[PDB]
Amino acid sequence: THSQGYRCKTRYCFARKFRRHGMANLTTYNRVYKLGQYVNIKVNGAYHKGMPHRYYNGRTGTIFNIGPRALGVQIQKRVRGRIMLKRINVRLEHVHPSDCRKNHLERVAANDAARRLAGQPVPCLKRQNALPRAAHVVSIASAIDITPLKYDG
Amino acid sequence: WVKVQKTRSYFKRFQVQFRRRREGKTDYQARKALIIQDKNKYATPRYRFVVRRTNKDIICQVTAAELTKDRVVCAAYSHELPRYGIPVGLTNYAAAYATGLLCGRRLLEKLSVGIKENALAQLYPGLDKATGEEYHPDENENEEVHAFKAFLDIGLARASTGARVFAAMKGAVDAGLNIPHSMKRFPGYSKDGFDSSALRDRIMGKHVGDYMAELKAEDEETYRKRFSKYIAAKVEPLRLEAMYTKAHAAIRANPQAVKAKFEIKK
Amino acid sequence: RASAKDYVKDALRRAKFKIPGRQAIVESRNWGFTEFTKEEYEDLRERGELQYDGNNAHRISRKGPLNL
Amino acid sequence: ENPMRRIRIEKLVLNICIGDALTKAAKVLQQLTDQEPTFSKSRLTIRGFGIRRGQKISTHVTVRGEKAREIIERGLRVKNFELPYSCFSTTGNFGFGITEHIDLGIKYDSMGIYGMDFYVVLSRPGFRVNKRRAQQQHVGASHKITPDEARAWVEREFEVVYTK
RNA sequence: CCGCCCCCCAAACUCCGAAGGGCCGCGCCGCCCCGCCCUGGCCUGGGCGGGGCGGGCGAAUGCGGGCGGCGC
RNA sequence: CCUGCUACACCGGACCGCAGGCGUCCCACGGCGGGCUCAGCGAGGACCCUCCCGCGGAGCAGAAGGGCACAAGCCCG
RNA sequence: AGUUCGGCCAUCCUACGGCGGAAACUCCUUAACUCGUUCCGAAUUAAGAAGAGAAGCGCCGUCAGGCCCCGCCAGUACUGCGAUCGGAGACGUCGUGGGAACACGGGGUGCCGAACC
Ligand SMILES: [K+]
Ligand SMILES: [K+]
Ligand SMILES: [K+]
Ligand SMILES: [Mg+2]
Repeated sequence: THSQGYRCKTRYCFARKFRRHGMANLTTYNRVYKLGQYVNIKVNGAYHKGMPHRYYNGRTGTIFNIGPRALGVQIQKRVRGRIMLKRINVRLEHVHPSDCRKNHLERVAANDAARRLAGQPVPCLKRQNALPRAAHVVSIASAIDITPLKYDG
Repeated sequence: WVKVQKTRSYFKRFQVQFRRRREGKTDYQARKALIIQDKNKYATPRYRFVVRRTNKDIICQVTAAELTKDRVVCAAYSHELPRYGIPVGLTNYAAAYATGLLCGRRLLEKLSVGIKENALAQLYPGLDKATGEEYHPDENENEEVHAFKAFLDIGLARASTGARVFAAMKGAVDAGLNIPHSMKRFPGYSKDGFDSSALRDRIMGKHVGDYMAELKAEDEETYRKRFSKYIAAKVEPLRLEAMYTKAHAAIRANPQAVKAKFEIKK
Repeated sequence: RASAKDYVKDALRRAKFKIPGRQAIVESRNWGFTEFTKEEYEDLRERGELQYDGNNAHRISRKGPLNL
Repeated sequence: ENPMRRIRIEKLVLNICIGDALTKAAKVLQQLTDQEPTFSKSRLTIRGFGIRRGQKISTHVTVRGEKAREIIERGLRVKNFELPYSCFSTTGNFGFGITEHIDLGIKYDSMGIYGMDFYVVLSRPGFRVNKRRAQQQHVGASHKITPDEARAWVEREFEVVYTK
């Protein structure tokens, strides 16, 4: 290393994606954020104010503060045998709403929906890790006959 | 012989601009500073006063930006002004003032339909008998029901002293809308006092009537060429202030919009 | 060409003793320094569909502006 | 045949490139157009050419109107209504230049003699679409002026004969 | 000078891009009401609480867990 | 103290490892608003001027990497 | 079908040929006043209605360049875990998991939302 400034080792991660330079689209400022929400951190390399350190690129956290211009996010960070809860202040161009609990809200809505419908017996609503296949018949009227081939060189 | 600038490598790396930037219809630097709002104001609507001019017409609109579009809450087009008694001269300084007055009155009457106590058209009824003086509806400062607040979005037009964009804003203020502004860029201001009589002259179309008066004096052959539509509605250049004053009163009374049912063709 | 076909493997043998390690001498099915086999190249020339550069041979265009 | 297709004279630029001769030169353009002319500064330094950098080198003025057309029938009358066939650019413009400036008119040479470029631009009605601030687009390819279209127009309006 | 082919290359070249890693989530939800106070044109929001209701334990495998003091 | 690489796609990772930089410079070379578009090729014009196309091939104090076009570059208040 | 304001930012771009216009948008006409051009009403600001589908714009076309999807390339390149497998080594092999890219051939060539005629 021998040199460890704030933006060291950032040649590729802070660069823009191919044919995606210039100003951010205006959805970056029309989204509504709320206390307790989950967010992803992704650094946009063209916006230099409130730009988080490279350690936080690609982490997921929770909103603790809603300020006039920036958001406050809590990140769990491992330090040498313990986890630390870190708090940072980041401007809007580097935050996106996160879908880490999207799958869980769809299931909770679907179980209460399928309960309301009762199909008179209640269906099994636990997730199932893929089971071994059941017994079945398959036709061998038309079967292909293959074999190893000879070396060609 | 000569190197070719548009190779297939030039095209592969080319990034297109936003569709409405390629068409030269939107500046996104100014659009970002209009719709921005503090994040502890989570989903409160924010409004813009949009004034656009074309050849043959002047448009005003009140608008709120949403995620995937923006809603027009109200709009007034100056081609409606023929019904209130203004037959010719649309897109001049007076016609821009009247159209902003139409849009402002129409919006406040739309938000006060049914409300009995302290409705937005009784509270802040605007102004009467245009003077061309400074006025600010948010000075009244009712404690419990504030004035409607909007911002002037002028787009690609130049913000010169005496542009028609600012006249249309002025008629919106005189109908009761809180639009923040200063008197600079109006006719009759000298950095040491703003004199309102000079501003009432453009408002009442006085510069138009003096041009016809002199133009008829020397070159009456051009007077037919220059103002043919004025002379076919038989409005003579001495009754404009007569004609504009009646028009404003007929606007405040019935701001409501009557929809022209229409038939198209491909 | 055919008048040299006998003596090329003798000259490749000479070069092999100047190079470290184990080397293999082989004869290819291609036509010269081109990319088609002799039989493939022969037929393509037989019907017309094969382009010619200077010392290299390509295929019919079949793409882009028709003529002009 | 079509109106909105007719060619007209867009503008005429008089350029004088050369201590106080530029002051004398500006008055000459001043008393030939009734316009304050401008002054250009030097991009580089060429001790071979004798100009430092950031310094008053040339002068020029743009003329737009029926005035432009009159000054461009006295400039040709000097050249005897004669123009090179190859003096017409790939984009519909042609130029020329005189050596003594009193060949448009006799003036007491006080202010000394000078020599100018006459560079003429033509256009059709519609070229505004590429200059206006809002909704700016390139003119269509057919609507532009080919050099063959430019020759047929000036010889009809003027009487130039194209020594080849 | 220009256009098409073509042999061969890069730790400080990359339009493409793995295996492999990393961070987060996997039970309490709905629906109507009522109270308190910076934010909005407003009869707007947002936060913290109260009630009345319907519900309800929603991947596998293993297993009890957390905090401090003094010191080598 | 700082950039790129060594470093094996989270973070971290050694050498008297590789190629280099810093102890300064600027009341404007700073803040804000408005306007404008650069490098250049091609084609023209008396012994700098004009048009056209122009994804930045320019510029942004000084290393290296990244960033930026009705601008973060240039000119004016 | 059209105009103003937008979302996503090329299936929407670039080049060259076409075809259209009742309305709409545009081009267009003018220098009294307003304000403006390192010079210039070119731009821009003001004031207008004689003329237009020549442009821009909408549409159609092209063994068009680009862009986008699919198949092939290929269980190949490379790689996690395990081996008292082979080889002087450099390197390769087998068991058990994951799995590209270039090239190549066919298809395609903006849609969604508020207000007004
Ligand atoms: K650390
Ligand atoms: K050997
Ligand atoms: K057209
Ligand atoms: Mg602005």
